[PDB]
This record gives sequence, structure tokens and C-alpha cells, in this order.
Amino acid sequence: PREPRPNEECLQILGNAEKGAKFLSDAEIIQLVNAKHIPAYKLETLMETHERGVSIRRQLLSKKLSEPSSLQYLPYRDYNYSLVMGACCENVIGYMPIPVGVAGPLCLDEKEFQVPMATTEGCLVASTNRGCRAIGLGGGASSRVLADGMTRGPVVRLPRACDSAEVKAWLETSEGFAVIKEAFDSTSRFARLQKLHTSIAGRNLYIRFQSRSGDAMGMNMISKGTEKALSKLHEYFPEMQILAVSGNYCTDKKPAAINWIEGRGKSVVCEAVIPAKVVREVLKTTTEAMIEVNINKNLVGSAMAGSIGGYNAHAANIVTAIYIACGQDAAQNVGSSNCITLMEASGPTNEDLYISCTMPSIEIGTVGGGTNLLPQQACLQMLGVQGACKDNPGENARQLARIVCGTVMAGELSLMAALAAGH
Amino acid sequence: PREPRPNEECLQILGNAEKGAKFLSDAEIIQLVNAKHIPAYKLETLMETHERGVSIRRQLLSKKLSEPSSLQYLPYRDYNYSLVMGACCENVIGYMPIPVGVAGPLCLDEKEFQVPMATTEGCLVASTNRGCRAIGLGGGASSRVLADGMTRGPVVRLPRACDSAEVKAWLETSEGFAVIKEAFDSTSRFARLQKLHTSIAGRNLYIRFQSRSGDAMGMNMISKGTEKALSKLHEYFPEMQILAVSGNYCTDKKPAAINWIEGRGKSVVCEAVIPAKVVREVLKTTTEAMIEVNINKNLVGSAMAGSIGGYNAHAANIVTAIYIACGQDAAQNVGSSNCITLMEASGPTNEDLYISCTMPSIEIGTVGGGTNLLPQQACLQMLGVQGACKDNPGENARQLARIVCGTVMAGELSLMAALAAGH
Amino acid sequence: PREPRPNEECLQILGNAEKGAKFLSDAEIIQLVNAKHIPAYKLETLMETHERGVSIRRQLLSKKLSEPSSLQYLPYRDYNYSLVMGACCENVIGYMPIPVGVAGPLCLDEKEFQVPMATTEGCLVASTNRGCRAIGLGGGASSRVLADGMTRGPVVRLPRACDSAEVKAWLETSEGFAVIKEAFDSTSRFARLQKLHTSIAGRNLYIRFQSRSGDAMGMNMISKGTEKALSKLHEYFPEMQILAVSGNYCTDKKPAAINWIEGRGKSVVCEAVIPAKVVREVLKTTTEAMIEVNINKNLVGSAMAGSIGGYNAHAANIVTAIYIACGQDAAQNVGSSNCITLMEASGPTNEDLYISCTMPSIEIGTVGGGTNLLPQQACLQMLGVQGACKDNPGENARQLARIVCGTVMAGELSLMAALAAGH
Amino acid sequence: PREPRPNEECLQILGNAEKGAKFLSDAEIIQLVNAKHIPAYKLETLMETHERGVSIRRQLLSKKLSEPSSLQYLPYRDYNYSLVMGACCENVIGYMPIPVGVAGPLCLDEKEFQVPMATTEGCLVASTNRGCRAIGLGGGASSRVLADGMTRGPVVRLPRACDSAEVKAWLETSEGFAVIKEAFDSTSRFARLQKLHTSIAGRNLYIRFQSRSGDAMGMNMISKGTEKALSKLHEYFPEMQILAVSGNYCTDKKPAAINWIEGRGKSVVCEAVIPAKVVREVLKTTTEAMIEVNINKNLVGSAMAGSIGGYNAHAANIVTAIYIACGQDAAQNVGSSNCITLMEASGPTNEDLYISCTMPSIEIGTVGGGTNLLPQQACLQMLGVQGACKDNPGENARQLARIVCGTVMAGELSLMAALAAGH
Ligand SMILES: CC(C)c1c(C(=O)Nc2ccccc2)c(-c2ccccc2)c(-c2ccc(F)cc2)n1CC[C@@H](O)C[C@@H](O)CC(=O)O
Ligand SMILES: CC(C)c1c(C(=O)Nc2ccccc2)c(-c2ccccc2)c(-c2ccc(F)cc2)n1CC[C@@H](O)C[C@@H](O)CC(=O)O
Ligand SMILES: CC(C)c1c(C(=O)Nc2ccccc2)c(-c2ccccc2)c(-c2ccc(F)cc2)n1CC[C@@H](O)C[C@@H](O)CC(=O)O
Ligand SMILES: CC(C)c1c(C(=O)Nc2ccccc2)c(-c2ccccc2)c(-c2ccc(F)cc2)n1CC[C@@H](O)C[C@@H](O)CC(=O)O
Repeated sequence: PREPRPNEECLQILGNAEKGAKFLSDAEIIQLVNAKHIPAYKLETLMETHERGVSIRRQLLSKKLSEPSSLQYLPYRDYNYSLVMGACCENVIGYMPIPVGVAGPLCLDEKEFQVPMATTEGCLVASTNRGCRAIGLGGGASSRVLADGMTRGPVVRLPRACDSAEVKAWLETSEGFAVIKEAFDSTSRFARLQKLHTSIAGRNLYIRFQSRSGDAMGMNMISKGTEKALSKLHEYFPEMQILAVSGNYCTDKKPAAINWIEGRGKSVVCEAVIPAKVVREVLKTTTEAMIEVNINKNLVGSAMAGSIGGYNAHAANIVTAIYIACGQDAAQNVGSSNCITLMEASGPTNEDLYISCTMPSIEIGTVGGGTNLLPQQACLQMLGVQGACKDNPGENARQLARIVCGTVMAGELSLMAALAAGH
Repeated sequence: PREPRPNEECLQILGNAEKGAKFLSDAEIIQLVNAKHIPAYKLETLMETHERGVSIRRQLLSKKLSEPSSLQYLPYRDYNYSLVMGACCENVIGYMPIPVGVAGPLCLDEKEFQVPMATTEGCLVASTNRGCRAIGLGGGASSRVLADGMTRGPVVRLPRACDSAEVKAWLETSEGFAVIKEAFDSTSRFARLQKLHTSIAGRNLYIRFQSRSGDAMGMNMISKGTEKALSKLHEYFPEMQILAVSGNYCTDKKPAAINWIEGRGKSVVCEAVIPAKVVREVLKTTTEAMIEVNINKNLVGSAMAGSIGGYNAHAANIVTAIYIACGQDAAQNVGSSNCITLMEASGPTNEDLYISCTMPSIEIGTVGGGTNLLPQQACLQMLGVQGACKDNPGENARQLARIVCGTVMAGELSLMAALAAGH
Repeated sequence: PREPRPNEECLQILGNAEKGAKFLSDAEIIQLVNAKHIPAYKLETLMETHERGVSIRRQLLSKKLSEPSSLQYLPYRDYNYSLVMGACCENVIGYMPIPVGVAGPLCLDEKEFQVPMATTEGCLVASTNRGCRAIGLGGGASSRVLADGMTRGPVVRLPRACDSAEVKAWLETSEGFAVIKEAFDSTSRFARLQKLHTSIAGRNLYIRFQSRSGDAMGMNMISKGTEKALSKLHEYFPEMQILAVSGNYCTDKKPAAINWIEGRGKSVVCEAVIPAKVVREVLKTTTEAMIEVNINKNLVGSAMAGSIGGYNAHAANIVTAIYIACGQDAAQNVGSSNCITLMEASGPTNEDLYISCTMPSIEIGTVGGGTNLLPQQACLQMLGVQGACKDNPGENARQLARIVCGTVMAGELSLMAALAAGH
Repeated sequence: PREPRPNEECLQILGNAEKGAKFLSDAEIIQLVNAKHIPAYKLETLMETHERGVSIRRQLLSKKLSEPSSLQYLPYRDYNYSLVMGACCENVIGYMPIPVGVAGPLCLDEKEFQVPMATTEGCLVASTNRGCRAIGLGGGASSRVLADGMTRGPVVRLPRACDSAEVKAWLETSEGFAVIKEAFDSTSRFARLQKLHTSIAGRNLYIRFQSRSGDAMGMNMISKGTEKALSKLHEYFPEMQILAVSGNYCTDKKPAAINWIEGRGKSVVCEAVIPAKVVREVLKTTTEAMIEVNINKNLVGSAMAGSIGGYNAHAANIVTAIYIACGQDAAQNVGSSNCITLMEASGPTNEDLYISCTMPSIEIGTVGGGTNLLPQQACLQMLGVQGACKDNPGENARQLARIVCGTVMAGELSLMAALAAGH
């Protein structure tokens, strides 16, 4: 065996360029960390490899648990931590595997997709698959991006509500907007300020900056632009106080009517027509029953529950699964699952099922954040939308938004059919 | 090398008890699947091991992709698929690793927790950690479960709105409620029907069944009980038509005022007091600035955005990270992140920061679904709440809800301090 | 002519029992008021008649206007001010005439009503009349009161959120509720506390007391009961601070999801079936067009606008007109107009139009407040619901609520037909 | 006495130019109406005077009532019906007197107003008066109009959601908007189309036209412009179906988040600062208590109730009273009472009370509708805003909106002080 060497030593070895770590033992590193000679947060750099750093962190953590063996089945080895450090997570102690299933082919805008879904919910993928099959037999779905821009809603404060009114008026003129647009756009090549939306509350002024952001989701870029624009605004109104760069007016990761009404990120609509025969044989129901259930659940039931933007069956399921599979920020599902599902009779006999899904606030990107990790990049690649689209910036993010809407629609179709048919 | 054998053969080998798979090659299985002799969804059972089944599925999928090499960095090997089959996912082609960091210790109700957070969002864990530290220096946090029961909101339809009124009246009497409660409770040992909430819309009657469910999240159990109760109800009103077992009146996985006002799952409140000195040194701000930002962002900004239940900074971040780490259904964050954050001055000098978070609709469990997988069980175990609590059923789920609320509060504290301090 | 006498005199005459007012002139009273010898608010008592007091007030006001002749066409004479003083208005300077039309007969629950509507909106009464005619030809409407109780939502505050939780738990037990119910019910013969609804936010506890109130609208009585109950509650928790007797949790005269979901005042549903032929000849449209418009305006359009409880065409018009005619508090229309209108196909051929209106928060009374004035009492009397119903307390208020719902439904029918038919 | 003459006769007299009505008796007219020889709706024209026509209508109505004497105290005589016929009401049977009190002087934007309030709610005027006094002692209030335009939200339908997207895109271009603006503006001199707001839901397109309308409230003018613009739009997309001229997307007379977020009619902010001493002596409270109550009632209590736009104490009371006094459409209070009230500490010592009211959707006019009647014109005249302002069109409506906001603020101040002080 062996025993730890004193603390005063073991820094000699740590320092030595040749005789570095890989000569110390785990217990020795533990001792050095417990003595404050190393900061634990740095263990992945000050250590021969990154995996060993997370190992050390795990051992330290285990010592403080009531059940020391808790981490046994949390996997941490043979994972590329270099892409996570300083980018994606801190105090890393391993990774959480989420099973990934595949729904498809989804026939959307004359193409076919195979949609990865990371879920632990049994039967979700199978239900989505049945919906995909129904749509495919129906002659495919169609989608359109209606609007596109990520937003940031800072709140600033003036000495008096009259001053706030003055600032609002100045922002509404062409000259003031031009100045703010120039300041905002100077911060990046994709920063192209669109029309501003202001709201006063007493001496608080809430300003909603909106802009396209290439293929990135846009939060960092929009925030940077917002900060620069607010500095410029401060130049004209030195009494202005920037209270918060986010005033919950964006609105980011909270339910808000503003996202529903004005949009946030990408606004999409998708539609399909399902023949009567296909509704009978694949969905095991009828068009009339589907419409009845749609009206009395997604419209009237949501209305009685007091829903804003929740006029759908389970869009959040599909959205969350895809988001986790493709490296999106999963909290954003809060806003991104806003959807209204409509079903009607169609065809020369009113026997076919027309269905449409409308999702005004799909917050999504294919560059930056979680999309920088290879496993998530794989799921993006199987869709054909990985990374930046050099020719037509933002095209990959738009395509991913369309696929999200189409998959949500297939899921709606399937779950609605199941509810209408009974058990 | 070798070449595939005919299709008529290769079923002989597949059938043979001794000379089964493990004698066929990958190309041979591919051929059999393409000929419809095997259903692909069954590949994980009709194959020597489960891993090989997912391998076959992956190869089939790769053939249909525009970039055949897309799956290269999607990991699938050395993962226990036995627990996922028939429970958690279908058409499995691997798993998605989510980095797991640790925030803590969180000092909550006189105990210390180490909270796992699965995220790809940089700096989230560090910010939560700073909040945890502030709370810890402040003398710890306190929490209470206020209400507990999962809900299912079926919609039924009567011939006339007068009939719907009759059914509603009958449900409101002690005898009718007793009959329905007996029918509902007969379906499981944890099914204990609480008071019903009805809403009429014309001839549609929406009924919200609520009940505790042990340590499970409860959806399956509540749905089963609801179905039995609806059959019983049909016995008294044979003209009733059960339109959908879910009428969006639960409300499950959609923003709804009903969850905010009546609660869903567990309702929790947490609070702490942060000394002025700690607010200065750890949070790098002052109590007055924190209160100003809290009022003008979480209350007024959310009000101007038209938020229902979104009166907080970023509760969805913390909720989503914990949910993914601990095997919860992540779509449920849609409802579970509803929170209101309040900050006030406190102490003999009004210099200390009182903070409270209130979350009325935390949907959460520690048994069933994603909590059946070992990696997620590890994260549950490091909290001390894994599985069913035999002595006091539901205690582990309640504890997990308390920890969720406390972590959300630490996150609020940190992010609010950052916004108040500026860059 | 004549000239004012000194100020020191003119109080002699004012004081004298025999030689009182009616001997002073208008200018003399004006002088006394301007000298502070009389308070203007008392002019209607310290004056030979009430009309003369309002006359004096009018002259005083006229002197301070930029156009002294402004009041010329504001009528004030031959009106009974005795019933308004100390009850209904202060600083009275006349009355505002609102034209009153009559819609009907409305065939409701096998009876016929003639509904007075006080409006200045052209064509409202005629449109309501056409709707009434359609309903009448359709075999009349049917209605039910589903729930009944006015509410008051005080807010109280505890030292800590844990204390608030304790109070909430205590209110939820049978013993605590019994004590509170006794205290509340002791304050009047109609005060019968129903189940309480609580909501915590940090250390704020919001309590919604609900109760029937006879035939009165109930606000005064409910408030009195609430105050008594809060005193009783304070006895058990001496640290409780009653922050406000109304915490906007009632919710009174503001849009709130709580009124929509839980009800406030009376909850009513009304329905009718309109034969296809009648829809063609009276409404000048078809059933299919009516349903299409109903779905895509009252459901989907309201959903896209982010409406809570506004799933109807113009219920506020009818509600406001009736309320003003019948002496109701017209501000209450804010909550009382919440309505959802549903239309469906019906009959053996799906050719007839089924319509239903559901209004969960009709706040209404037939005693107290504006219902104490004779002109408003006349409008109540032509409906047959004036004053208290001695046999069956609250029956007149319930009947008035039913009539309101039925008239709203007729208005919906007519306006929807007009919109569907085009110009 | 006398007896009715046959029916065949009595039309001779009715017809005769010289020997017309005024020779027939009331019973004779009754007989002619009952025989269908006269339509009752025309009684006010085919009769010597208008008053006599309403008299005849009253007698007819009385015959059909269960209590024939119901109309006795409903006044109808000595009222100018000429201005109501064909403009304001139909089937008129009299008028409803509403007592009118006066609150003021209100010191607003360096001027003084005397605000008429038509109410039957006891103590409302006195409370508003106390608020006015506090504001006056505080150095007056200040207000600003932030935005101004009435809206109409038609809904149109396309064959497919892709077609709806095409129409939306075309409306968003400068050329399409120019064409629509020209068509819309051609219909009146005040019709000046501002930027359009569209929302898709499947194949439904909801278009929100907004425009200033002079001093009129604007509904009729905006509707006319909308119809013309929709015809023009139909020229480019012949497959478009105009489903309804109002799709509840305006949104008119329903609670909707869209009015809160985008505004409707006039958006106003008012503010004042109340010295500490004045808060003590007039309001009988302290600044700290006022702020506490404001936060925990108007913000947190409204949030817990799930309010959109109802973050105030009782703005609907003031709004309704003024609207009824000044001839406004009182149903519009539903949208016009949306308000947020904010209170803060202010001054060199944080002892003074800053208060602000923000009302984004004040729907109001001073021409047309109820403002055409002399009694309502009197109330408009005492404010100085009656009729059209020839120099600066719309200035009178803007001034009236400012006064409404200021009066609401005084009412908030008073009621909040009363709640904070207790009984
Ligand atoms: C798998 C999933 C889509 C599903 C199905 C289904 O379609 N099965 C499927 C599987 C394989 C192939 C084909 C179909 C059934 C489902 C529904 C009806 C009949 C059978 C299954 C349900 C489900 C919905 C509500 C319940 F109460 C219980 C279960 N669920 C769960 C949905 C749930 O998470 C969200 C939802 O509850 C939100 C809401 O409605 O408020
Ligand atoms: C890491 C995270 C909590 C964070 C911090 C922070 O506290 N940094 C931190 C990291 C390590 C240690 C200590 C602190 C800052 C943050 C905030 C202000 C100053 C510095 C960092 C932000 C963030 C918030 C809004 C922005 F526009 C940009 C960034 N964010 C991102 C929050 C975002 O996801 C949700 C939020 O936007 C929702 C909303 O407010 O509407
Ligand atoms: C008289 C009233 C009911 C009416 C009619 C009608 O039915 N006319 C009637 C009169 C006499 C006999 C029979 C019928 C028409 C109406 C509607 C369509 C065609 C003809 C008249 C409208 C009206 C509605 C929206 C407009 F833009 C313009 C006018 N209005 C005004 C309604 C308005 O106040 C509220 C509403 O706008 C709320 C909303 O929809 O958002
Ligand atoms: C007269 C009115 C403004 C008033 C006062 C007041 O200020 N009195 C006044 C009169 C004369 C001079 C000075 C002051 C008191 C009032 C409040 C507290 C103490 C004394 C009176 C109340 C009132 C409010 C809620 C209650 F439960 C009961 C009464 N009310 C009735 C308000 C009510 O309609 C709307 C409100 O309830 C909406 C809400 O809060 O949800």
C-alpha cells in the first residue's frame, strides 16, 4: 500500500513541470483540497486529465454524503469534459444519460426527417410515431416561419413618470430609433434591431429589444446589443437608471401573454390533411369525434382552466424531448411549448381531418450552448441542421423550428385520437 | 469476409433454440428486417442482447440518413437498456449524456443537501452555488408543504346543460361524493379522493379529481382512479358521455391559472433571512437594491408582460436542471416552475434581506417513470429521498419538493443579486 | 330687488326655529357657505328642502366653472333626494337621465319577462329584441343557478412564512373552520360561511370568505362577517397582522382568474335550441355559419387575444344595460360579464342551433344600494323580483341572475347572427 | 266618458293631414297597435309628440305585466326624446335617473377640474374627494398621453395556413401596407391607419387595425375603414373569406391581454407626490403603511388572484361613474378600467408618498353616441372638453382621458389610505 505524504511536500511535486500530478495519489489530492491548497472548482485543469478531476470531485462529494455509495451508478468515465468546462456546466461529477428514441419519418415540406426524442416517458415516442405515420399517409405536412427574432426586455427607471413618457416618445421617433438601432447593431454582424416595443408603469420604462441572431438562439448576443443600446440611451437621458438588463419583459422562461401575442424567437404554423380512411384505420377513430374532442378539450377546457397559450394537448412533451435531444436549453420549453391546435372537417364531403398547429414563441438555435457537444450535435446532424448555414444565415434554426412544429402536430394528432377513441 | 445467406434460410437459424442469433451477422439481420420477417420495434428482444438490438436499429437508421455518419458520436454502448424497454422509451438508438453538476451544501430545515443539476447552461450551477452559500451564511432556509395532491381533469358531456347542472349538484352532495370517493379509492392503496372541483360550460362538465399518490408522481394512478369513478358516475347518469379522460382541466403540462390558484402536486413555501453584511460581501449588493429590483422586475415587469404564475427571475432553470438530474418528467416543468419570489427588509434596522419563494404546483415523484433508472436513482440517493418511504408514505416526494423550492430560492437570490449589481 | 344682510346677522335667522331658512335668499346662503359658517356637504339638511340644497350646491359650483352655464341642461328638480342622501351619493348636483328601452318578451324557464335596458348605444335594444324573438320561436330558454355566494378576500401577514403555513393548516381543520364559521355567522342571519379558500405568498396569507347573503348583493354583510372572523382568528394567533380587509383576492371589480375558476356571486348557465327554419328567417343566416363564427371568434379569437373569461361576443353590453336599469353597481360589470358562449349543431339532422351561455361570476342583488331608489325599483318590479323574497330568501336575486344570463344569451344570438350574415 | 271607435275608422282620422292624432284617444291608439295597423316601434313618429309615443308604449307594456303598476315611478315626462330616437335607444319607455355628485377640485397638469360622478354607491364621491384634496395639498398631479388609437380586430380565413402566412407576409411589406393604408384612410378625414398587428391561427388570420379618430370614440369610423380595407385586401387574395369584422382581436368589451400589452384607445400615466405631513393629516396613515398595502394588495394579491391588468384597488368605480356621467359607453369600462397603481417612498428623507397610475386602454370620446344628449353634454362642459376641438382634433378626448386617469389616482389614494388605516 502507501500513505499520504505531508502537506508542505506534495506541493513540490504538484509544481514540478516534469514530476507533476500522476505521481501524487487520490488521497494526496484529497488532502491538498481539504487544506485549501487547491480550489476544487479548478480540479479539472490542475490535474493530468479532466476525467481524473471529476473523479476527485466525486470522491470529495462522496465523503460528505449520508450514503457514501450514492454515486456508484452515476456514470462519469469516457466522456469528453473538455467541451463542457468553462462553457456548459460547473462542479461536474458526471453525466445523466437520457434514452434517445426516434420518431419518423416525418414528411414535412416535401422532405423526410427522423426526429430524435430524448425522454423517460413510456409510449411518447410510439404515439408520436403513429402520428407521423398518419401524416405521411395523408400526403405530408406543410409549415411556414411567420416571424423570427429573439428578445430582451430591460427595465429602466426615470426620476418621474413624465420623464419616462419623454423617453418613450423619443424612442418612438425615427431619429431616436435610428440612433438606438446603430448602437445595437454595432455589437455583432447578426444584430439587426427590429421595431421596439415599450411599456410604461409609472416611472419604470420596459423596453423590448427584438432581433434575429443568425443560427444561435440569441440570448447572449441580444443581451450584449441591449447593453450597448442602453448605454447610448443613457447618453441622451443622463438621469436614466438602468435597473435591470432583464425586467421580465422579454419574457424569458416564464409564462407571459407578451410572448403569446407578440411572438418570441420563431413563430411557426404547420398543417396537414388526413384522409377519412386513414383517420379510421391508423388513428382508430373518426373525423367528427376528433373535432368534438379538439373543441371541447383544447379550446373550451383550456379556456375553463384559464390558460394563456395552452390550447393544445401535450406540445410540451414533444418540445421537451426534442430540446433535450438536440442540445437546446430545456427550461425554454416553458415558453416554447405555447401552441394552439385546431381541427376541422375538410374535403368535398367534410369527411377528412384538417389539422393545424400554431406555435408563436419557439426559442431555438443550432449554434452555441448545448449544441457545442458532440452527442447533441449528432442529433442535430441526423436532422440536417447542425451548426451555422453559411449561405443563408439562420436557415438551419428556421428548419429546426419547422421540424419542431411538425413533430408537435404529429404528437397532437396521435394523443387526440387516443383520447377520442377511449381505451 | 462473408456474404448474406438467402432469406428463406436465416429464419431456420433464427428459430433454432441452440443455433440462434449470434450466428447470424448484422447484414443478415438487416436483410430480415427489410423483408418484414422481423419487426424493428422488437429488435431488442429477438436478439442475443439488448445492446445489439439498438445497434441494429442504429445501422438501419443510418442507411436512411443524408449523412450516414450522423450517429457516430451518439453513445449507445455499455448502457442498461433492460430498464428502458417497455417502460421509458421506444425505438431506442442510444442515450443523450447531460452533464451533471452539484450545487450545495443547501442548508434547508436544519439539514444539508447536495443538489445535482443536469444542465448545458454555463454558469447556472455556479450562480446557484453562490445563492446556496449566501443562504447558508444566513442561518439556513425553512420550508413547508402546504398542500399535496395530483389531479386529473376529465371532461364529460350531457344531453343538455340542465342535465350537466344536475350532475354537478349531485357531485356536490355528501352521498354522491361518498359513492364517487369509494369507487375512486378502490383502485389503489394510495388513492384517497379529496374534494372535487367542477366547472360547467354549457353541456360540458369538467371534473377535477385530486388525490395524494404515495411517493409516485401520480398521473397513472390518478388516471386509473378517475376512469373507475367515471364508470360509477355513468351508472347514475346513463346519458352521460365521457368525452375525454383529460379535458385540459387538470391541468397537465400547459400554463393554466387553475394550477396557480388551486395547486397541483405539491405546494411549497421556502424562506430565509440574509444578514446585511452577507448581502454586501457574498452577493456584492445591498438589501435596498435587491428589494427595488425584486419589485420592479418580478412583480411589476411580470404584471406588464401579462404573466400568470411567472412572478420570479428564473425558477424554470433550477427546476428543469433538478428534474432532468432526478428522473422527473421534464415537460412538467411547464407547470412546476410557477413561482412567486418576494423580498423585504427585515431585522431591527431593516437592513437584512428577507426572501421567500412560493411554488404552488410542484409536480414531482420518487418512484416510477424515469426514477426507475439507476443513474437517476443515484441523484435521488445523494439527496436521501430515493424510492418509497415505507414508514411515512409520500415523505420522500415531499422532501424532494422542499429541496426543489429551496434550490429555486438560492438561484433567485443569486441571479437577482447579479442583476441588481450590474456587470 | 334686495341685497345680502351682514354675516353676523343671517345666523340669527338661520337659528330661529320659526324664522328659519325660506326667509334667507340664495345669495345669503352663498355668503354663509363662503364664510365657512355652513359646510356645503350639509346643505341638503340645513335647508327648507333637499332640492334647495342641491340648488345651492349647483350655484356654488357654477361660480367656479370656466363656463358658468354648464349645468343648465343637467336636470335636478322634481327628484326624490331623500333616498339618496347618506345612502347613495354625496355632493349631489342633480341626476343623469339614461334612456330605458325594453327587450322582450324573453321566454325563460316557462315564464315571460320584459327586460329593461338602460343604454345610450343605438341598436343594442333592437338586436337583443331580435335575439329574444328567435329564442321565443325556438321554444324558450332554460337556466340553472349552479353556485351562489359573494366573497371577500382579506390579506393578513405573519412574522414568518412558516407561521403563515401554520395558520393555513389550522384554517383547514374542522375545529378551526368551525370556530371561524361561528364567529362569521354571528354577524347576521344570512351570514352562513362556506368552505374557505386560502393562498400563501411568503408570509402573506390571503383568505377568501364566501357566503350567501339573502337577496342583497352582499358586500357590506360579507365584509362585516369577515372583520368579525378575522378578530376571532387574531385571538388564536396574536402575532397576526391584518394588512387589508380586501387583498384583491375576492376579487372585486377587477379581472381575475379566481372569479372565473371558483365563481363569485351567482354562477349561471342558460341554453336554448333554435330550429333551422327560425335561424334562416329571423336570424338571416344558417346554423353552420353561426357555429363557424362562434368557434373562430368567441373561442379562437379570444384565445389569440389572451382573454381570461372573455369568450363571448358582447355580454358586457347586456350586463351593463340591465345593471344600470335595475340599480346594480355598474362597476361590477367588470367581473359580472365573464361569459363563455358555445354553439353546436343539434336535432335529428344536425340542422338546429344549440346555444348556451355560462356566466360564473354574476354579482347581483335586489335589496340595498341603488335598488333602494324608486325608479330602479320600478325596473326590478316589472321583472317580478323587487326586494326581499320572504318565503325563500335569495330567490329574487337568483331569478334576476337567471334573467341576466338569458338576456345575455339572446344578445349573443343576435350579434353573432349579424356578424355571420355580413352587412 | 267615451268609447273607442271601430278599427276601419280611426285610420281615416290617423291619415287626415288636419284631423290627425290628438283627435284619437289613448285607447284608440292601443286598439290600432293591437290590430297590427301600427308598428309599436314607430309610435314616437306617428304621434303628435314623442312623449305621447313613449306614453303609449308604456301603457301597452303595463297591460302585459303581472303588476300593472310597475312603471309608476319610472319617470318619462319632460325629457327630450328627439335626440334619442334613431340614435341612442329603441322601444323607449322612459329614463333612469342616476344621481350625480362632484369630486374636486382635481389639480391636474396645472389646471383645476370639477369631475362629475354618476353613482349609486354610497361614499364613493366623498372618498374620491378626500383623494383629490390630498393630491391638491401635494402640489397637484401630472399626466401624459402615451399612445392613442382605437382598434378593430377582424378575422379572415384562407383555404390553407400557408395562404394565411402569405397574406400576413404581404401585409408586413411596405407596399401592401401602403395599399391597405390608402384604402382605409379614404373613408374619413380622421382615418389614419397606423402599423398593423397580425396573428395567425391555422388558416385564420386576425388583423388588428388601429387609428386615431378625432374626438369620437372611434368604433363606427374604425369599423367603416376596416371594411373598406378588407375589400381592398380581398382584391389581391380572392380566395380570402371575411369571417367576421370583429374576431375578438380588438379587443372590444372583454378582458384581453392584448389591450393590456398593446394598448387600446388612449394610454395614460398620472403621478403625484404627497408630502408626509399631508399623508398623516388628510389620509390618516403613513407612507410606509401605504407602500406595504400597495405592494401586498395591488401587486401580490392581484398576482395570486391571477389578474391580467387588474393591479389596482378600485379603478372601475371611478371609471364607471365618470363614464356614466359623461355619456360614454359604460360597458367599455370592462377594458377601460385596466390599471396598475404603484406607490413608493420619495423626498430627501424617503418620507413622502410617490403615487402613479398607469392605464393603457382608456376607451373614450367626446363626440357621438351618448355624448349627443344635453344632460351628458353638461357634464362634459363642466370639464371644458365638450364636443370637437376644431384647432387640434382629438385634444378634448385626450384631456378627458387625462382627467379620468387623475381621478382614478385620487380614488386609489383615498381607498388605499382607508384600507391601510383600518376602521
Ligand atoms: C404516450 C402519450 C402521448 C399518451 C397517450 C397515448 O397517446 N398513447 C399512445 C401510446 C402508444 C401508441 C399510441 C398512443 C395516452 C392515452 C390517452 C387515451 C387513451 C390511451 C392512451 C396518454 C394519457 C393521457 C391522459 C391520461 F389521463 C392518461 C394517459 N398519454 C400521456 C399524455 C400525457 O403525458 C400528457 C397529457 O396528459 C396532457 C393532458 O392531456 O392534459
Ligand atoms: C447563470 C445565470 C443564473 C445568469 C446570471 C448569473 O447570475 N450569473 C452568475 C454566474 C456565476 C456566478 C454568479 C452569477 C446572469 C447575470 C445577470 C446580470 C449580470 C451578470 C450575470 C444572467 C443573465 C440574465 C439576463 C441577461 F440578459 C443576461 C445574463 N444569467 C442567465 C439567466 C437566464 O438563463 C434566465 C433569465 O434571463 C430570465 C430573465 O431574467 O428573464
Ligand atoms: C347593436 C349591436 C349588438 C351591434 C350589431 C348588431 O347586432 N346590430 C343589430 C342591430 C339591430 C338589429 C339587429 C342587429 C352590430 C353588427 C354586426 C355586424 C353586422 C351588422 C351589425 C355591431 C357591430 C359589431 C362590430 C363592428 F365592428 C361594428 C358593428 N354591434 C355593436 C356591438 C359592439 O357594441 C360590441 C362588439 O363590437 C364586441 C366585439 O365583437 O368585439
Ligand atoms: C367608498 C369606497 C371607496 C370604500 C371605502 C372608502 O375609502 N371609504 C371612504 C368613504 C368616505 C371617505 C373616505 C373614505 C372603503 C373602506 C375601506 C377600509 C376602511 C373603511 C372604508 C371601502 C371598502 C373596501 C373593502 C371592504 F371590504 C369594505 C369597504 N370602500 C368600498 C370599495 C369597493 O367598492 C371596491 C373595493 O372593494 C375593491 C377591492 O378592494 O377589492
